[PDB]
Amino acid sequence: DRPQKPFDKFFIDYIGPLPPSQGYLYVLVVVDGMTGFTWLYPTKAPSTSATVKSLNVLTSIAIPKVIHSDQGAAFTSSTFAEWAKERGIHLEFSTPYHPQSSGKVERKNSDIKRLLTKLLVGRPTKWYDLLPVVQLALNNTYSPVLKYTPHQLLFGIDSNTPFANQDTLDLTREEELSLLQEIR
Amino acid sequence: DRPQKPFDKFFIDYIGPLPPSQGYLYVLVVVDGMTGFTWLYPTKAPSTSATVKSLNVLTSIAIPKVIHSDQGAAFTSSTFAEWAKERGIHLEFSTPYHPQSSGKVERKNSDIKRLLTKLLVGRPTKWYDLLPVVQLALNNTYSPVLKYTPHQLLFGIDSNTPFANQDTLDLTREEELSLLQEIR
Amino acid sequence: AELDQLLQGHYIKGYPKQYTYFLEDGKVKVSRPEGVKIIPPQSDRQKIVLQAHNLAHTGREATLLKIANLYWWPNMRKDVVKQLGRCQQCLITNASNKASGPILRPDRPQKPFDKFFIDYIGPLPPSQGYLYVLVVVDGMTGFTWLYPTKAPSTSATVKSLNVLTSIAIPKVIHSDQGAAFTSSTFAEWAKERGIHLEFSTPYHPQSSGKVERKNSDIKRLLTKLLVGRPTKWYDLLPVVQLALNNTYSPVLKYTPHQLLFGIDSNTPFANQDTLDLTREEELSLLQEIRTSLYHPSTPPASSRSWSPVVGQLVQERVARPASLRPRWHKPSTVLKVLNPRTVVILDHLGNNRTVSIDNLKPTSH
Amino acid sequence: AELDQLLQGHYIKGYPKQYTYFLEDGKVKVSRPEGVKIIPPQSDRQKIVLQAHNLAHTGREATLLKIANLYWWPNMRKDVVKQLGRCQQCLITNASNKASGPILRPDRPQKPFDKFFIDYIGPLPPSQGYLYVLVVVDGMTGFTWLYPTKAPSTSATVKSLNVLTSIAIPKVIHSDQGAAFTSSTFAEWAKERGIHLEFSTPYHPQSSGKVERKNSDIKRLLTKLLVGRPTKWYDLLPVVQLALNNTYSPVLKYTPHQLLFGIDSNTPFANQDTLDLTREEELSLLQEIRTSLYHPSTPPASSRSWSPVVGQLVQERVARPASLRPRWHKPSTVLKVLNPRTVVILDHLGNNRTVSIDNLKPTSH
DNA sequence: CTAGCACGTGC
DNA sequence: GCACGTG
DNA sequence: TGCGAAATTCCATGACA
DNA sequence: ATTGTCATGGAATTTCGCA
DNA sequence: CTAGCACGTGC
DNA sequence: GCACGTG
DNA sequence: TGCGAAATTCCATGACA
DNA sequence: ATTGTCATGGAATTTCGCA
Ligand SMILES: [Mg+2]
Ligand SMILES: [Mg+2]
Ligand SMILES: [Mg+2]
Ligand SMILES: [Mg+2]
Ligand SMILES: [Zn+2]
Ligand SMILES: [Zn+2]
Repeated sequence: DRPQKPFDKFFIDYIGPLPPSQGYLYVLVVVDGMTGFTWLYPTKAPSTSATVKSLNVLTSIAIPKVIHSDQGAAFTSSTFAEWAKERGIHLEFSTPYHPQSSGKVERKNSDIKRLLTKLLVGRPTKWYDLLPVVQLALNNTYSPVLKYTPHQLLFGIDSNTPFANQDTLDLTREEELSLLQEIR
Repeated sequence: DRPQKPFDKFFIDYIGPLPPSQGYLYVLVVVDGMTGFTWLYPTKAPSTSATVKSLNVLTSIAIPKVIHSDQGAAFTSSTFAEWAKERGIHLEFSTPYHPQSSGKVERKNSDIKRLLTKLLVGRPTKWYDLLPVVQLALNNTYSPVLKYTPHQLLFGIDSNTPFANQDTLDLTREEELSLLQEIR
Repeated sequence: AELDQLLQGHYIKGYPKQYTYFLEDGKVKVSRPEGVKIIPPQSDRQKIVLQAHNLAHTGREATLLKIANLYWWPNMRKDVVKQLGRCQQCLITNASNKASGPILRPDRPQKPFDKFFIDYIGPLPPSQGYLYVLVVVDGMTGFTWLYPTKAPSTSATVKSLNVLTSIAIPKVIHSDQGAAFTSSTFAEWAKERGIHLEFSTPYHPQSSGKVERKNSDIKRLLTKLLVGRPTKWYDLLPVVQLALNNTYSPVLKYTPHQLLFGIDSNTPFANQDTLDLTREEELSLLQEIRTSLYHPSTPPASSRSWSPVVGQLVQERVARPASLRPRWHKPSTVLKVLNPRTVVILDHLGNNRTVSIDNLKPTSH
Repeated sequence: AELDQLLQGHYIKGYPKQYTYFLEDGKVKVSRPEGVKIIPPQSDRQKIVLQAHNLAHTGREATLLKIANLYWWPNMRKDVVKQLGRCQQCLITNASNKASGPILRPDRPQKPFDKFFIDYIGPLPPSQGYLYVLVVVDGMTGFTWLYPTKAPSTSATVKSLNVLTSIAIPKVIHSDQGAAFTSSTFAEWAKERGIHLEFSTPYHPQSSGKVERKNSDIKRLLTKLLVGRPTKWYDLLPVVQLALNNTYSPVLKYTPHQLLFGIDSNTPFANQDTLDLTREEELSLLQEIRTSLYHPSTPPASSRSWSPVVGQLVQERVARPASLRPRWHKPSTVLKVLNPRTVVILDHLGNNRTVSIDNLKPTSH
């Protein structure tokens, strides 16, 4: 009955393995439920350690009341449970094989996978240096349901980097073929 | 017709050679004419250099209008003359073989030679460390003609080291004999 | 020569008539209530004042008192200060006796991310191989990010800021003229991102007051947390960052976190006044909070201060003078007055230089 | 437990009656004009204040504002300052916000040679093998003797002073607690001569103000004289000594030479007012001059200063704190109050120690 | 930005 | 490498 | 519409350099 | 072309609970 | 008591 | 020799 | 018993640490 | 058991030469 707020819920998940970029292989995805704000941390493994290393950074900024994830091994470990308990964070798991978040979080997360894959095309190995730009883009693009960007909802101001261009996010013809060759 | 003042005239002279004391052989005697105040500097030679070294110290304190001396070689040199001229000091020489100063300066200078010789008796080689005490003694003992000490006349105050004891200044019997042996 | 008139009994402007001016020992002399003094001919006075001043390079009165021992003439001090004004050694060695004007208190940035203030702390005791901390303070909120580095380099600053600017890009970053921040490498990194670099006047940490003051708090917390324990701070940085970002500023009645996000996160003693409002209602409440913040005002000037004027002769303090060397450069001219505390000078090396008035004295005489 | 009375509707001192105190989620709660707050049982409050304070070791208001987010109870701040008073880390790390009292201005010594002030300057640039200068200032006159040394040792001090004390012996020699002056060797040298040694409170150069201030003049002259010339000062010492001893102090209207001897020697611009007086007439004129010298008075206190009281809890500033370490020792007690600016404390190592109040803060709370 | 040097003193 | 400007 | 005390605000001080 | 800042704790002032 | 370190920049 | 207290 | 200007005194400021 | 100081130069005030 209370209106949703930032820091109410962080939706976390791993993406990968990706092609190696400066020795990194995975992306940890953190999405704030209320605002759609996304943090992306690169890791070497979908492990409790990497998760803890990265989230220890994020939680120096802000601590969520709740973290939500799939039943991934990194998030179901005892170590991760004790980590969360120490910081007063409640852990929440979706039942196995039935991932669930919200329309907003399903849509941002879809955007992420698609945005990552589009830039990963010519640059299979240079994705590390691009994580800042990705994150800025996602966070400065206008929601369908509400009129505001995530940035707007989190900070209560315009951004100094407004992504005026919505682009295609779909693959072009030349991109599709040079991406098909990536395997062969 | 103007009354005599401190710094009007310094009477300088050498005493020695003495027995070597920490490599020193002579005493340069500086007596202020008006006050009887005595400075004594040890030197290695009755030379213009030594005279200049020592007087460069004294003249950082006070500069005499006039310096007076016998026709000693150290004081008649060109170098010493230029030294004096640079500092605006007039040089004054007694005619040769006729030394002359004043009753007061003749009497202090007599005191010095006698005081030095009394302490030089048991200590022919330790006289260097004693020069401070000698100087303090001479400067804190009451004049016959006037009631004041040199210290008193120079600074306008009592000293913190009043030499209440006038001593003998003459030699004792044991002193006379151990001084006669000094040669043999 | 022009003194002949006096001995005869004629009058000249400057010499009072009721005085008797006679001749002795080749010199013109006057009887004065302080005694009899020599009057030198005008052609000899400039050198007399020079001789007197040079004995110990004394200022006005201490120079006048020497000259007055032997001489009198009309307007002695006018001649004296003329000398003082031309003694290169006094001008570049003497202290100022004029205080700087009152400090400015620049407007708080309007929005978060408008202006960042940055600085390096250290060296610190080596901790897990690390020696320095990059402190980034957001002007409006005070929200602060701490990054541990192995050196105060551009390269470590870039790496650190790439992480930070993943959240948001600032309009401006202000720093001191640290080599790390003035490199063309950092110039390009900032240009590429549309960030304008703004720099403090040199030798003037006041100008990074926002971050410097934050350094104080960081160190004070670290210190306390390390009492009776070896000084290994690397693992404590995140704790301190978070702690300070959530600490109330009694004067504001808000934490930099609260000023950044408009709501506490899940930290101890989280404020929950707004639990019943929608985020929208919360954000507009935040908007009013940000605009209604207390802004301090410049203090009253001191009784004897100076404010710089275009064209004024002025001297920059020698940054780092060697032992027994002057503390001031030669006089320079004020080219532009940026505000009552900042100035452009054509400096001693012949370049336009922006300087704080605290690093200046007005040339005297 | 004692909160049961409230829920029932009974009254207890400290809890205003016009408020409604209900129960929710196991906790006793009150409706307040700032919102609804939790009232903890007295037995839980001491730990709540501890938790809130410890997040960033905040003082009164910044601690209160955290607690106030979730809780209310009567006299919250009384409990808060109780905590602040018992936090060892805040007490030994926090700065004072109380200024020292007004400085004393001790009587000028009456006579020359009553009190000498001594100090070492250096290291200086090596000049003819020499690195330091022993500065000896006579309190009454200001007359100053400069001795060049190769080290700030006792041995060089003794040698230097044997030369000086050939002229005259002082009653007292005052110095800082430099190793050269606190050695038992120097203790004996002084005893043998009937000179009493008097020492500044530690880390308080103010207390050697007479000689320190003279160091300023020495350096300033040396500097000027060495402009555009390599910094070889050894040969200039005698020049500077003599120069400064004959320099007028505008406030006094006399030179330290004049105050020492009552007459100029043969230096440039020698004063000759007394040429007609006998020495006796001159000496009594000197006597009146010495007694009639200007004596400055203590300034007005600052609006928020402290003066120490016997029995007061007080903290000595840590002389030379390591990086990230506290700047204050644990609280100590004022044993004796020597004057309103000097105090004896039983120090942190369990010894009687004489200290300046500038190196103290009053323990707070 | 803070480090180091100097001396005398006491295991 | 090395001297300078700024922290 | 007034009193005592608690709560709040004021603000000099010092340390970041 | 750039510019001091703010936590701290006694003290001064205001607010509040109760008549 | 003052020295030194650090970086980036320009012969 | 080495650690400390003061400049 | 007054005016203008020069002479003197006043005193905040900074550097010795 | 010990304690700030004083040169400096604009500004404020006083003194002085002349009516
Ligand atoms: Mg997954
Ligand atoms: Mg002879
Ligand atoms: Mg810096
Ligand atoms: Mg000292
Ligand atoms: Zn000069
Ligand atoms: Zn604490």
